[PDB]
Amino acid sequence: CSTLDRIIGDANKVASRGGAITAKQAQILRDNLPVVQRRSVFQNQMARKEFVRDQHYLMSQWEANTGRTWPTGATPHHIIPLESGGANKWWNLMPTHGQSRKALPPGTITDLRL
Amino acid sequence: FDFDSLLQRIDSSCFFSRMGLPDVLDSRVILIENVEKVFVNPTDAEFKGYYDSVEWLPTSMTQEDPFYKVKEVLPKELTGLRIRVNKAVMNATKGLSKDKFNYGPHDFSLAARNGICFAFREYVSEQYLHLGNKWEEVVGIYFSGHWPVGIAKDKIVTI
Repeated sequence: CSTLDRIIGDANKVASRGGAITAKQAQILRDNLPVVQRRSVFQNQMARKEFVRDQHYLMSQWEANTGRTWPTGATPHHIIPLESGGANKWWNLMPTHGQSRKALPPGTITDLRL
Repeated sequence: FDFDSLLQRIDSSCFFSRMGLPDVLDSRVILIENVEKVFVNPTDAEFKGYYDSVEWLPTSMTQEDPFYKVKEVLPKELTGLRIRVNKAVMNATKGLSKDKFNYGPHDFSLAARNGICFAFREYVSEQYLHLGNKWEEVVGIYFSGHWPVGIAKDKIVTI
């Protein structure tokens, strides 16, 4: 299993009913976001603001692209976290019910398909 | 402070060329062998107990100066010098080997290139405004061919 496969597997265990990551969504994730770039604190704060600003558009696109209604009262979860370099894109959202090492320095690039 | 002397020093430098060689630096330096042993699989023997205490030096333009929390508007001259030292360090860091910066799925080459440009921009601010010598110490390690990655009390963690 790749890093991406394990993140997708873990995320699906906590997916809202009728909200699972689909085959299509998983392939788009693999294609659009195979390598991620660690964000600074400031870049993470701006990425969160961008999400608050775009999340209604991004939930409509989730509905239109997977052919499903957004599960009732579910919060949108980033599959690849923003802080890790996740995207504010419908294919990086999944609806949800609600150790030792220092974090990598900002600018670190990680290939998820290994 | 001689800015042109700094540009010719940057001009004739060999940045990152001595990464993982066991050279004598300041007694304040903790030398770790490679990116793996700093960032992916650290051990507190190689960190000499200080791992708990370490903060990575800035590796992005959006990060804060750990040494001086200068809120002041910079003189226009200084803005001009910072752009020129940045371009100087960008030209002295073309085509670095990726092998010494890569472990497994992790590529540290952008972090390192951002980090050295950050250190030189802040060094110029430091020397121009007479703020101290914290960045002078970090830049000395760069000039010796190493990568200072981290501050842990009065220690500098380096590859």
